[PDB]
Amino acid sequence: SKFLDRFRYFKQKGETFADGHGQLLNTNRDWEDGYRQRWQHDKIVRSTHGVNCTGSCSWKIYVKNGLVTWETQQTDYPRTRPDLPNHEPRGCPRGASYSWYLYSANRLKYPMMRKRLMKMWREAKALHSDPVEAWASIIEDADKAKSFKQARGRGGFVRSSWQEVNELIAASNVYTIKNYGPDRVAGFSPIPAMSMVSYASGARYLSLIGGTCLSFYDWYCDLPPASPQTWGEQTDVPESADWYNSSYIIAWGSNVPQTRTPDAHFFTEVRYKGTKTVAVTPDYAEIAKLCDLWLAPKQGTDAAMALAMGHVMLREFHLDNPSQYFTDYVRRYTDMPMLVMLEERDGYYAAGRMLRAADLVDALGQENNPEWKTVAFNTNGEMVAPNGSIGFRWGEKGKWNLEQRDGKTGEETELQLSLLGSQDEIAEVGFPYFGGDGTEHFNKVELENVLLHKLPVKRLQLADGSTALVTTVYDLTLANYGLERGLNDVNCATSYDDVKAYTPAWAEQITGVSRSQIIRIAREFADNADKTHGRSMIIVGAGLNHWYHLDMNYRGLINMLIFCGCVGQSGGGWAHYVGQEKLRPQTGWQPLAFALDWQRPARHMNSTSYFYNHSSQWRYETVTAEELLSPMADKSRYTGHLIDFNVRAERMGWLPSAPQLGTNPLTIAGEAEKAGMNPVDYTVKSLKEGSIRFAAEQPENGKNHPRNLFIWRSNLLGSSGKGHEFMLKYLLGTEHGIQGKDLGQQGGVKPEEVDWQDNGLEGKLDLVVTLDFRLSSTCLYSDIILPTATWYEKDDMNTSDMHPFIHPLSAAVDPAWEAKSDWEIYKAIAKKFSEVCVGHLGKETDIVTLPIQHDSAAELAQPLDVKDWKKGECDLIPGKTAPHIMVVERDYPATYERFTSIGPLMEKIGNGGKGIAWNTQSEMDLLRKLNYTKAEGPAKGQPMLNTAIDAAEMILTLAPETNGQVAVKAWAALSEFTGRDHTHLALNKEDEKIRFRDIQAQPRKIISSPTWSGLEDEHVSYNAGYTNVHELIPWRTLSGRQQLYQDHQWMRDFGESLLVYRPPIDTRSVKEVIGQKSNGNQEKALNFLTPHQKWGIHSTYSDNLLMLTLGRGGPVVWLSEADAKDLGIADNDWIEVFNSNGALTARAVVSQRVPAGMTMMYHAQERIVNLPGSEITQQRGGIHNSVTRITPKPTHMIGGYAHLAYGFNYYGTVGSNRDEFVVVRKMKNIDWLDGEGNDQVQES
Amino acid sequence: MKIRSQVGMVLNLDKCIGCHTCSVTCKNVWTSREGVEYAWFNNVETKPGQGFPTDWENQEKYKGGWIRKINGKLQPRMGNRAMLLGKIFANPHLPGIDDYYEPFDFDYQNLHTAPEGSKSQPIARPRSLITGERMAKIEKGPNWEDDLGGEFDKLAKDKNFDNIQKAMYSQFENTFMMYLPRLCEHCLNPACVATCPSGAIYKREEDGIVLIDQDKCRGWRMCITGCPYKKIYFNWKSGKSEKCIFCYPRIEAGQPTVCSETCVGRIRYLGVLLYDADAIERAASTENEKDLYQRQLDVFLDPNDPKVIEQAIKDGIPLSVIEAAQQSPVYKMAMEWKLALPLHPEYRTLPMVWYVPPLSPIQSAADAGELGSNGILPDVESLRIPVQYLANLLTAGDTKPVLRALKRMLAMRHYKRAETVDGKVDTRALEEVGLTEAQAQEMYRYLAIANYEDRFVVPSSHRELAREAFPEKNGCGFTFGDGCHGSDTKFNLFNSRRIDAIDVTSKTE
Amino acid sequence: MQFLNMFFFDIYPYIAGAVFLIGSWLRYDYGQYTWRAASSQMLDRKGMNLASNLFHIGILGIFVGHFFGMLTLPIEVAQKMAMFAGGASGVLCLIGGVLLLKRRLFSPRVRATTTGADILILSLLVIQCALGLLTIPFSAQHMDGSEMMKLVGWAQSVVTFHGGASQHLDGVAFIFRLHLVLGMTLFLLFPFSRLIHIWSVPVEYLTRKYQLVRARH
Ligand SMILES: Nc1nc2c(c(=O)[nH]1)N[C@@H](/C(S)=C(/S)[C@H](O)COP(=O)(O)OP(=O)(O)OC[C@H]1O[C@@H](n3cnc4c(=O)[nH]c(N)nc43)[C@H](O)[C@@H]1O)C=N2
Ligand code: SF4
Ligand code: SF4
Ligand code: SF4
Ligand code: F3S
Repeated sequence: SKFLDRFRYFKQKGETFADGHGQLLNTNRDWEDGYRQRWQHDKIVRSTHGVNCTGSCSWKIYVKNGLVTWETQQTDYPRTRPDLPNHEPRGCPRGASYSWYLYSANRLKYPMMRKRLMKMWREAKALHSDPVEAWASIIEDADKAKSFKQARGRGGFVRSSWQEVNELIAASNVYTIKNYGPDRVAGFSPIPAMSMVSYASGARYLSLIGGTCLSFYDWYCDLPPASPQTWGEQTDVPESADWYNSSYIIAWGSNVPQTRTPDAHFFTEVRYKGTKTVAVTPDYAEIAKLCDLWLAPKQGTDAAMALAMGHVMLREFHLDNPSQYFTDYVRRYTDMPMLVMLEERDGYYAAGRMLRAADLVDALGQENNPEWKTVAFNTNGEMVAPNGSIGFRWGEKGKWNLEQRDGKTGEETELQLSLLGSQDEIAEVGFPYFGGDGTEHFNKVELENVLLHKLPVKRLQLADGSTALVTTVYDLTLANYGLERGLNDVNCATSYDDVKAYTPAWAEQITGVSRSQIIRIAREFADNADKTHGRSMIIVGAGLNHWYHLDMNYRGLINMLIFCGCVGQSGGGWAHYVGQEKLRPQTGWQPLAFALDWQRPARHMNSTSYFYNHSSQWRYETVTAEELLSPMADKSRYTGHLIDFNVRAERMGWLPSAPQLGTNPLTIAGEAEKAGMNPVDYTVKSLKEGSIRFAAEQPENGKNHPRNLFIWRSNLLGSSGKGHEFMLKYLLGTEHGIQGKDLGQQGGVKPEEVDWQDNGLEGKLDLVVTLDFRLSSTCLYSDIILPTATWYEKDDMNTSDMHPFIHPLSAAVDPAWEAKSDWEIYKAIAKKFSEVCVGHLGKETDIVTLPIQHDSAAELAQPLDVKDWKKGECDLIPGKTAPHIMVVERDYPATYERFTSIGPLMEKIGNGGKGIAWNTQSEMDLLRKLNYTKAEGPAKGQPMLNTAIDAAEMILTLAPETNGQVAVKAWAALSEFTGRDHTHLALNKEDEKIRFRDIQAQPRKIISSPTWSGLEDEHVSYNAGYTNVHELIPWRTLSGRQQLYQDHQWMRDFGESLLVYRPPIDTRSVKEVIGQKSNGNQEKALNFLTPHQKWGIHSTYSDNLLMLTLGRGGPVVWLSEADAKDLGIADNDWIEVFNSNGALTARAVVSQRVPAGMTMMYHAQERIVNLPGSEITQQRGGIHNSVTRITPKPTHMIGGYAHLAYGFNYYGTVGSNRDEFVVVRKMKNIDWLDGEGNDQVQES
Repeated sequence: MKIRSQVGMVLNLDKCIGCHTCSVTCKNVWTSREGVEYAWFNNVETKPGQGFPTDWENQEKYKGGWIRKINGKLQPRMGNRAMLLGKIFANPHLPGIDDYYEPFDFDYQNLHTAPEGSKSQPIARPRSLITGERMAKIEKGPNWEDDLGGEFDKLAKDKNFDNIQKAMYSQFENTFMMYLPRLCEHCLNPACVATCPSGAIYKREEDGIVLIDQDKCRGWRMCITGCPYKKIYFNWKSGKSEKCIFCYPRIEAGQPTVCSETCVGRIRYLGVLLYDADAIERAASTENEKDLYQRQLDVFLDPNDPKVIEQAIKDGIPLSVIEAAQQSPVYKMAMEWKLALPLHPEYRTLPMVWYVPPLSPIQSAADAGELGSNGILPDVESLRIPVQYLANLLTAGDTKPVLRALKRMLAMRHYKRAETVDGKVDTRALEEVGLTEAQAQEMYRYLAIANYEDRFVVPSSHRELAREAFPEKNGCGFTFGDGCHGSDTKFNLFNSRRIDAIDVTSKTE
Repeated sequence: MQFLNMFFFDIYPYIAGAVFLIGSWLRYDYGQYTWRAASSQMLDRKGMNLASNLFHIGILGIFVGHFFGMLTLPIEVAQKMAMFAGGASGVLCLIGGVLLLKRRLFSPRVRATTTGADILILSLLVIQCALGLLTIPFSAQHMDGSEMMKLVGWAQSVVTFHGGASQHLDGVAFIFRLHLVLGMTLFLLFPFSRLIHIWSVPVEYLTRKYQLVRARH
C-alpha cells in the first residue's frame, strides 16, 4: 500500500553525504517501469528511405502494439579499413521523422477519383458496356472533358475502389494507344536508385505497352553536362569515405552538413588528419561553419574565380617550375597534345575542329574510322594517331586503351604538349570573351568580344591537297587563360595584377573575392596535389550546377583538378553530389525496368525538352540562340527559336522525341504493306516526302501531345516542375498565374520549324494518375490518386553514390488501409489492361524512333560537321544522320504475363551496357530456381516476376555489381576492346552472389564492375576515374582522354570549345510586370536562388509535422537584413515574390547571413501547407517554381558525336534555374480564400 | 569519501553539423504525447541566439541555479526553503507557454475533404494543439532562430555576448554561427532536486541519472524555475513535470542513449566518471565562479588508481563499471586532454554533460594571410568565433581553458598533417600545447576515426543487484493491473498480490 | 422538514466523511499519477499571481479559523475574531476565487484544457465563500455568540460521533444550514477532484536536506 509506505518515512533514510548537503534514501522505485515499458517494442525490421537524398541509410523500424512507432539508425554496415572512420550511424533529421506518415492525417488510405470524373464515368458505363467506349464518350465530348479538367486542384475527391480506378485507367490507356499512339501515354518517375523495383513497376508496364519513360537527371538539373563533355560519363564520383583520403578539399556550392548530412562526418573528421578545407558560398552557409576558410564570391560568378585559379596553377606548376607529376599526367590523360586545325577569318584565325587521321595523306596508316581518331606530335616531331581515340573502340579491337602507343606501329611513343620551340610560325587566333556582357546585377570587365592571342603553329599538307595550320589543345589552353609565353601577346598578363583574360585581378573585379585569396588557395591546392600525387579534391553541388552556364562553372573546377593530376587518384578529383543517381547494379535493373527482357528498344525521352514543348513554355521564350553565339560564328547559320534547335536535333537523331511521329506508329506497318515496302523503308520515304512528320513540328494539332500521364515517386507539380503555372495552364487546363504575354501577344518572331497558333492548346492531359502515400500538391491536381505503401510497408532495394552498400526497404507491417506497393499497383493495372484491350489491340507492330546512342558503334555518326537531311545537306540515313527506325512487336493481351515473367531476350540476345555485352544464361538458369517458373500461357517456362522480391532477385542475379560470375564476364567483355586484362578486378570475388535475404540481415558491399570507373576494394577507396588512370581504359570521348577541347560545330559556334567565363543570363522576367499591380508597398528585384532545404528532401517531409515544427511552420523565403529593411519587411512578415512566370506567397526569414541582392527560398516547400491567397493572381499563392520557366541551351541538344551522343539521363537539355530574378514585396491583404472569415491585413 | 558512478556525456561541438536528428528521435520515442508535444528533451540551438525557452541563460530573469551567500552557504537562486514555499500558489518566475512556443498542427484533412466546386485550391491551415482553434499565423517554434534566422540585433541579445563589443559581428564579412545541442546535464548538485517541495526528484545512486518520480510529483512546478538549463518541462495535461531521463531503459543494459546512438555527426561520447559524492557541496560552493570548472574536475577520481579502485569496490561500484571507467572516452576528454568543458559551470550545479568547443573558419583580414605556427592550418588566434563568447558559455568567462582546448585540437591537426602529407614527424605544435605524440594519436583515434566501441563505453546498471531479478524476468510486463506495484508493504485494499513475485514462501528455509 | 433536518445534519455528515476518507486512501493507493495540483499557470500567466495568492491566502485564513473555531477566550470574543479576521480572509478568498473562475471559463487556453471537475469544484468554492460572508450579518444579530455556540455544538457532536447533533442547530438561521450542507458536500466531492492536492501541503520541505539520492531498490 503506497499510503502505508508513508509510515516507513524514517526507516527509509540511509546515510547523509557531503556534510549534510545530501541524503541517500532507500525508497521504492517501481514507478520507473513507466518509461521502460514505452521503450519496449515487438520487433525491429530493417528498412530504408526511397527518397532522393543520396543518403541510402539503413534503419531499424520499431513495431510496438502491432504498429510502427519510431525508427533509429542501423549501425551494422561492414566496417571500412582501420585507417578510415566507419559509416554508422548515417541518418538525418528528415529520415528520423518518416514514421510520422504511416497513420498521420495526411495519409492516403483509399483510391480516390475527382467527383465530376466519377459521375461521368459511371453515367458513361451505363450507356457503354465496353469501358474503352465509355471513356471515348467522355473524352471526345469537349464539355465533358473540360468539366473534369477544370475541377483539377479544386476539391471534390471522392473515395473509389481499386476495381473502378483500374478499369478506368486501363480503358483510357487502350483508347489512347489505339487512337493516337502508344507514345501518347507517358510516365514520370525519378531516381531509380532510391527504390529500384518501385521505379521499375511503372516503367516496365509503360515500356511493354509502348509508352514513354521520361528522364529525370537532366530535368532536375543534376546532370552536369560538363561530365559527358569531358569524360563521356553521365556521372561517376568518389564515395564519401574517399574524402578521408584527401589532404586538401574545397566545398564549392555544396552545403555538405545540410545536403549530405549522413556523410558529413567524413568531412569534419578528415580535418583532424591535417586536411585543410575551404568553403566557397555567397552566403554564410552551414558548410562554412566546418571549414578553415570562407570565400564568398558573388553568386553565379564562380567560373571566373576558377579560371583565375587555373591561371595561377598553370603559370606556377606547369610553366615556371614544371611539376613532373602534373606534366606527365596531362600528357597521358588529357587531349592537350591533340592537334587542332585553324580556320581562316578576316585578319586572324579561329580554332576549328580537331585534326583527324583521315586528314593526312596516308591516313596515318588508319583504315578503320580514320576520321574518328585524333592526332598529336610525338617528341620527335612525328605525327601520330595515339591509342584510345573513339575510332579504335568500334570496328576493331585491342587498341582502345591509354597505353602511350602509336596506333599504327603499335610502338611506344611520347606525346609532345606544346609546339612552342618548333613552330613554323606564329599565328593570331581569336578567342571569345563574354566577361564584358551581363546584367546590371553583376560586375563586368570590358576587354574585347574577341581576344587575339599569339599561338605557335605548324603548317600541314592535307590529303585533299590543301594546306592547313594546326596548334595543340595545350597551346590553345594556355592562351585562353592569358598566359604570356614570350611572344609578347598584348592580351596575355604581365602579372596577376594585370587585368587580363583570366587573372586573379580580373576575377576580383568579377567575383568580389580578393585576388590574394585566389592566389593563395590556388597555390596551396596545387602544392598539396604535387606533394601527394593528386590528393586535392573539390566537392561541388547545385550551388554551381543549377545556373544556365553550369558547364562553365564545372569545367573551371574540372580544369583545376586535371591540371593538378587529381582525377582518378584516391583522395582527389571531382566530387559532384546532387541526386541519388547511382543505381549500382545498373545492367541488372535496366532489363527489368524497361522490359528489355521482352522487347527492344523501349521509348526513353529527355524531360526538359518534353515539358518545354508540351507545357508550352517555348511560347514565352525570352532567350535567343543568337545572343549565345560566339562572336566568331556565322549568325545566319543559326537562326530560329530555341525550340527550332530542338526539333532539328530530334530529326537528326541527336535527341529522342515524344510523341515521336505525327501519325499513330501502330498504323505505319499496315500502310507499308499496302505500299509494297517494308516498314522501315516506307517510313524513311514518307519522312523525306513529308507524308509522315516528326510530331515535334506540330505539337498543338490535337494528335501530337501526351494524353495519359502516370506520376509516382514524384511531386512534379509541387516540386520539380519548373514553370509550374505553364504546366497548370497547358497540361492541366486549370486556372493559372502566368503574368506575362506570349510571343504572339508581343508580336514576336515565330519559330521556323514549329507551327504557331495564337491561342495555344490547353488541358492536353486527358488523365493524370498519381501514386503516393501522402496527399501531395501533385495529388491535389490529379484526376485519380492511388494510395501507395510507405517505405516501411514494402520490399525493395537502394544504393547510392555515397557508399558501396546495397540494402533493402522491407515491410515492417502489411500496407495500411487499402494501400498497395507500387509494384502491386502496376501489376494490377497491367492485369486489367490485358483484359480490357482484347478486341481493341492485339499482336501489333510498332515503329519506334531511337536516337543515336552514346556507347554504341553508331555514336560515330557525323565526324566533321553538321548536316541536316531536311535541308538536303545529306541523305536521311536512320542511325547516322537521323534516328534509328526500329520495328517492335507488341502482344498487348499478353502485357500482364510478360510483366510477370523474365522474358526470352536475356537468353536469346544476352545482357550488357556501357558498350559491352555478355552471355547471361547461367543467371537465367539460377533465376528459374529462385523465382520458380510460369506453368503455362505466353511465358510458359520463364522465371517468374510475381513479387517485388522476385524482381529484386532478378536485379541482384543479373548485375555484375552483385554477382561475381557476371562481374568476371563483364570485365572479360571489356578486355576485348582494350586488349588489356581486367578480369583480375573481380576474380577474387567470383563466387560472390548477393541475395535479397542476406542484405536484410546485413548491408553488403558491391563488386568492382566495368559499369563504373572506381574500385570496391579493401585497400583503396572508390574513386572515379581510377580505372581510366590505373587500368588504362579510355574515357568514352572523341580522343579517349579527358577532353578539354570541345570541337563539335555547335560547341565551337556557341563559344564553348574551351572553358570561358559566362555571366548569368537575363531571363527578362521582371521589367514587364514590376509595378503593374501595386498593393502600395515598395517592390524590388532580387536574384531568386532555390538551394535545397533543411526541413525536407525536395518536397518529401515538407508536410511532416516534425519538420514543420523544427522549421518555421510552412513556406518561407530568406532575405538579407538590408533588403528586408529597404522593403519594410520584418522577420516572419507575409511577402509575395513574383515575375512574368507567376507568383508565390510565403513568410520572410530575415538574416544577416544572406548577402544583399539575393533571396533564397529553399527547395521544395510546395503548395499544400500554410499558404494564403496571392494579391497578384487572386488565386492560392504559388510555389518556388511558379516564378521559374524552362529555357534550354543548344549545346545540351548535341548528339551523334562520340561523347556527345544520347543516353537516358546521360545528355539532354537541363532545368537550370538560378539565373532567375523576381520582384519582392511585403503583402498587404492576407486572404485565405476558404470562407472561414479569418483573414488579416498587414499594416504599412 | 563516498564514491559513486555515472555515465557522463561529451559533445564535440567542433563536429556538430546542426542537423537536429538527435531531437527528432528523442521526440518520437519520449515526448509525442499531448501535454509534452511542445517539450524537446534534446533540442539544438543556433548561436548567437536566445534559445528555447527564450533567454533561458538569463538567470536574473528566470532565477535558475544556485547562489553562494556571503556566509559561504549555497541557496537556490529562486529562494531558500521558506522563500520557495511562499511562492507556491503562483510561481512568479515561471516560463509561460509562449516562452517556448504555442504547439501547432495543420488541417491536412481539408486537402482530402474539400468540396467539389471550391473557388480556390484547398490548403492546410494551422491550428493550436492547446486550444484546437485556427491560428492566423505561426509566430514561434522551438528552433525559430535556426541558422541566424532573425535580425542580428535580436539574436545578439544572447546572454553570452555579455562583456563583448558585439557590433563588428553584425558585419557580413564577420558573420559566424555555431550549434548548441543540449539535454539535461544530470548534475551532481542539481538545482531541480533542491527546489522540488515534494522531494519527487532524485539522482539514482547507481548511475547518477536524475529523474522526476511520476507517482510522487505533485505538480508544484517550482523545479522548472530551479533548473538553470530550463530542461524540465511541465506536462500541461498530466499536471506533472518531465525531463530527459538519459534513456535509462537502454543505459541499464549498457546501450547508448537514443540521441547518442542516432547522432549523425558522431559527436557524442558516453563514458563513466567516478566521483566523490562527499565533495559535491565543497566544490559547488567555491567562492570564485571561475574555479568551479577545476573544482569539479577535482571531484572526479582516477579509475586506474588502485586506491580509488579499492574504495569503489568498498562503496559498492560493480566491477564492470570500474572497468568501463578505465576506458572512458569522457574521462579522457575532460581529465586527460582537457578538450571538454562544462556547460555554464557558474550555475553551480556540477553538470555532467560536457562540450568540446568548436573550431571556425579564420577571421576576415587585410590580405590572404601568411603561414602561421601551424603552416597552412589556422592558429587559435585567427579563429573567427570570439573566444570570449565560448568562455561565457563554458568557463564562466575565463578564456584560458577554452584556448587550451582549441589550440590542442589545432595542434593535433598540424601533427597529423606533417605525418600524412609530408611523411615527417613534427611535434612542434604538440610541444607548444603540452601534448605528447601518444596523446595526439589517442585523441585522433577517438575524435577522428571514432569507432562505435570507442564513442560509447556504457556498462550495465546491474538491475540484479540488491533486487530479485528472477521473479521479475518471469513476470514483468503482464500489465493486467494487480494493483500491488510501487509499494514495499504487501497489504493492499483490493486483496491482490504481485504478479511478478513469489507469494508461497519456501518452508525448507 | 424534520426528516431533512436529521438527514442533512445527522446522517449526511457521516456519508460525506466516509467517502472523503476512503476515497482519499483509494485514490492515493491506486491513482498516484492523478494526484497533482494541476497547475494551468504556464498556459496563461496573466493575473494568476494576484488571483491565486488572494484565493489561497484567503482560504487558508478561513481554514485556520474554522479548524480552531469548531474543533477546540469567551465564545463571543471568538465570534468577533471570526467575523472580522475571517470576514477579511473570506473577502480576499472570494475576490481571488472569482478571478480564477473568470479565467478558467473565459481564458481560451485554460478553458480548452480544463476538466469539468475543475469548473465544478471552483464554482462550489466561490459559492461557499459567498454563503460564508453572507452569514456575517446574521451572526451580527447575535453578538453574544449564541448562534456560534449552536454551530460549534453541532460540529463537535459530529466529530466525536455523539448522536443527536442536529439538535444543537435548533433555531439557527437558514443561511448557516446551507453553508454547512455545501461545506460537507465539498468533502464528499473532494477525493474526486483536484482538492486532493491539499493533503500534499509540502511541510517536510522546510527541514529536508537539499540533495536526494535513491539507492538501488
Ligand atoms: N536536406 C536536404 N538534402 C538534400 C536534398 C534536399 O532537398 N534536402 N536534395 C538532394 C538533391 S536531389 C540535390 S540536387 C542536392 O541536395 C543539392 O544540394 P547542394 O548542396 O549540391 O545544392 P544547393 O543548391 O543546395 O546549394 C548549396 C549551397 O551553395 C551555396 N550557393 C548558392 N548559390 C551559389 C553560387 O552561385 N555559387 C557558390 N559558390 N555557392 C552557391 C549556398 O550556400 C547553398 O546552400 C541533396 N540532399
Ligand atoms: S532521408 Fe535519406 S539521408 Fe535522411 S535518413 Fe533517410 S536515407 Fe538517410
Ligand atoms: S538521453 Fe534520451 S531522454 Fe535524454 S535527450 Fe537523449 S534521447 Fe532524449
Ligand atoms: S545529431 Fe549530432 S551532429 Fe546532428 S545536431 Fe544532434 S548532436 Fe549535432
Ligand atoms: S516542483 Fe516537484 S512536485 Fe513535480 S512539478 Fe516539479 S517535480
